[PDB]
Amino acid sequence: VYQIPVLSPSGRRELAADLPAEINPHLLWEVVRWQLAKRRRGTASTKTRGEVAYSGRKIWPQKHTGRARHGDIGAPIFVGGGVVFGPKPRDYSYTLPKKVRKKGLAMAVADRAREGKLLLVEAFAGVNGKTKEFLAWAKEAGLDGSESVLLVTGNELVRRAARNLPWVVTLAPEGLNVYDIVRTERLVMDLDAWEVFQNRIG
Amino acid sequence: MEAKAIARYVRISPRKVRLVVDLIRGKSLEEARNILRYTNKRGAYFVAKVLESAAANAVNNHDMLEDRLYVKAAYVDEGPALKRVLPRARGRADIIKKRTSHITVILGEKHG
Amino acid sequence: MKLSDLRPNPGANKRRKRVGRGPGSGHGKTATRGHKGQKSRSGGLKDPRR
Amino acid sequence: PRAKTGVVRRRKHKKILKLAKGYWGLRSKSFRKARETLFAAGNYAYAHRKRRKRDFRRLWIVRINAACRQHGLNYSTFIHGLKKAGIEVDRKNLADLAVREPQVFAELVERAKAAQ
Amino acid sequence: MFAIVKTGGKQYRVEPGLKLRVEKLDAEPGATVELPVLLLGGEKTVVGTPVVEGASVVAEVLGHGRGKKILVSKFKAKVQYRRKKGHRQPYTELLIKEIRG
RNA sequence: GCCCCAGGCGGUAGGGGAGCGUUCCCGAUGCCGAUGAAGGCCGACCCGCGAGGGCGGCUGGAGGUAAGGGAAGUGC
RNA sequence: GUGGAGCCUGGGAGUGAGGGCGCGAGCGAUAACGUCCGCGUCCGAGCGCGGGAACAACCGAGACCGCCAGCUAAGGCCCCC
RNA sequence: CGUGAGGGAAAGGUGAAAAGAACCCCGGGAGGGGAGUGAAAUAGAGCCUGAAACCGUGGGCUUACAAGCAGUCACGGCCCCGGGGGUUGUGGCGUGCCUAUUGAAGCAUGAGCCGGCGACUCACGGUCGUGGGCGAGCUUAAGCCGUUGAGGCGGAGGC
Repeated sequence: VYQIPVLSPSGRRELAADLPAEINPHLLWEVVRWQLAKRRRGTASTKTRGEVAYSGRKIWPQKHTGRARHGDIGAPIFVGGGVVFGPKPRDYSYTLPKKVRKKGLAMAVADRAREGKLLLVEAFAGVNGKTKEFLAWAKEAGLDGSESVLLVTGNELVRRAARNLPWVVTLAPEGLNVYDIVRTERLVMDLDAWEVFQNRIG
Repeated sequence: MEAKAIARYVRISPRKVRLVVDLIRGKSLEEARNILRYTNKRGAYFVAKVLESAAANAVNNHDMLEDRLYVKAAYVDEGPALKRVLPRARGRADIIKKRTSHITVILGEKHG
Repeated sequence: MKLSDLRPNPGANKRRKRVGRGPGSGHGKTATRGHKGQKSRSGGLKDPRR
Repeated sequence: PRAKTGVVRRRKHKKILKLAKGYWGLRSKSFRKARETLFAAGNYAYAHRKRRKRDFRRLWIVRINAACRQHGLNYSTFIHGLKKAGIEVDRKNLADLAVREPQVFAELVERAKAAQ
Repeated sequence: MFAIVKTGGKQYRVEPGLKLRVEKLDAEPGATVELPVLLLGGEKTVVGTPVVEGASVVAEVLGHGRGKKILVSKFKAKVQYRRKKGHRQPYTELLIKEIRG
């Protein structure tokens, strides 16, 4: 359905290609919320009135002191006292449904693809592990740098030779995710990563 | 021109010395000098030193005619109170505020 | 479609019902708990089901 | 994340206080007393909006009643006349005529007793 | 020559060359309007009954404004009832062009 | 059919809806910023119904951060 | 009889100290700003508005807002007003 | 602080650089004024900014026959900015706020004022609704594999 450009020394081939023809933006929204959620450290800690380092001794008697009634200074109402309902060690991860993750991933790829910002690649004959290699390639490959592009492939000589690029986002094919696909204007993949993509939406 | 001297951090009640300083506001310099010299008030001394000091500043530093000098405007800001404890009856303690005062004198050459 | 275009469906997400934030919210001074009573106290009632 | 009060509380207090400029004593200095006095000033503003109309109507009936009594008839008689006389001019413009147009208002009384 | 007219359920004494705010009329700025004249006050002091028969004033609208923000703020006591409410009553600023007999 | 038609609009407990603002994540290797950020003081100026927002003036001297979403130690 | 009417199905409630007034009763002393009920109303929650001088429930009347417009309600029209 | 076991504080910030103010003057000194350093010194060490409470100092209005929950409406006067802003002399109206109450202006409770902290959450289950996915199917946990912010596998198990 989505005829995909394929750069190579043999010119520009294409693919058909099968993708979800319709984009459901709410779904990609939910999936991105998933990825961002589950990668939170959740290290926000506090100290309740039992966790705080004070004592349990009543500061002054209940009655006849004139002062207002209080228990321990560690209570949440004293400056220095513990916090009520403060954040605790909390896991924000959660299992988003697999059909939803896979489906939404395919829908992101359909977004950048059907919007022309997808570019599979057959090979990286230019790049050989040095950055300027990948630069002169990419400009040679029809790229300026204004398009933050998601580069996906299994060639560590390529990814390693293009990490330092600010406008390039490195990924091996396994790390393909909806979030990074939305982060980038244009998307680029190797045909092998194309295959693992297909198998990942099998 | 206006000269000015300031007794910054004068250990004395501000409210007390304000009564003194409010007695020489708008006076000629000689007048205020004499009035200070014979006013039965502890603050009158500090007002005196600040007064003459302001005269020296008006003469040497700002170079004003000492004859036309008068107290154009003076006042007493309050300073950092020194908190001390007064042991009161039955164990309880008070906290007296040994108040410090800032004195400001401001001199002009009255004309005519 | 970039990230700023990602929005949940209208109503897919929803605010909470924050209480004790004054009279303007209408949920103020009581957190809906009404006036005095065992149910209004912190911790609340016993098992209402039983 | 913690969200301390920061700047919100201070800005709100300064809002209320700028509303409270010109109030006696702490009512223009303390945010609390300022708030309270602003409540009373709000209800007063409302009720006195609803009041001022009745008030000026009272003034209008007063002045009109005087000017009409300078021509023999009283307020109720004049009103009854103009009402019968098929005239719709209201208490405000009647008053302003009686103070400004003794001859025009005089003509109004003319049609007024003319109503009888 | 003045005259009392009516607009927005109100009665205004007016004279030519006068800027007069009224209710928010429906008329483009620069447009002109003839008005119901309650009474012609002047030499031929004719009394509109209830309106002057052939007379009516002409006034080109100067433009629609919004009154100063009246801050209507109700408050009940001991009930947690506070109602702050901005407000700006629109108006039609006018100029008395003339008074047609 | 954004506008017109009719009707309604006191309000506690309470139920519901709709927004404002605070800290922090994405936007952001971005953008604003010494020609001055945040912050403070001031405005009779503009926006909003309001929560508030701009904008302006002075202080301040170095951070701030959009649209659009998310998460709360969120409004005294 | 189209009404912020009705019914059903679900979620969330609060309320479960009421009070005054009228009427019909009990108790009481045919006393109580009393108590206890029924019918109703108002307040509660309408200490928003006019009158009753002042006054929650008595009389009028249900406060979306603005207007330096008009007509009335109870109540008033000798001055305050 | 407590015999003691034990309780338990407050308290950060100049400046890029001390360049930390020589020296003069007043002063017993302190402190101050000059000078000087400095981008800046109301950045001067009691030091980033510096709010409010509070305190005073100058100016504008106003006030000594006068009644008041402090306001609000009108009018007038004055002053200021150029139609507005400040003050209120008069007249009208007007029983603080919160809670708790049938009922509070209440002579019921709380609060001296200001500034800051301060209270409906989280987890895991259930139930209702809802936004989406799939649908007589739905769906994974532990763990495994990967990056080291990348996810996938994992059907055990549950409904």
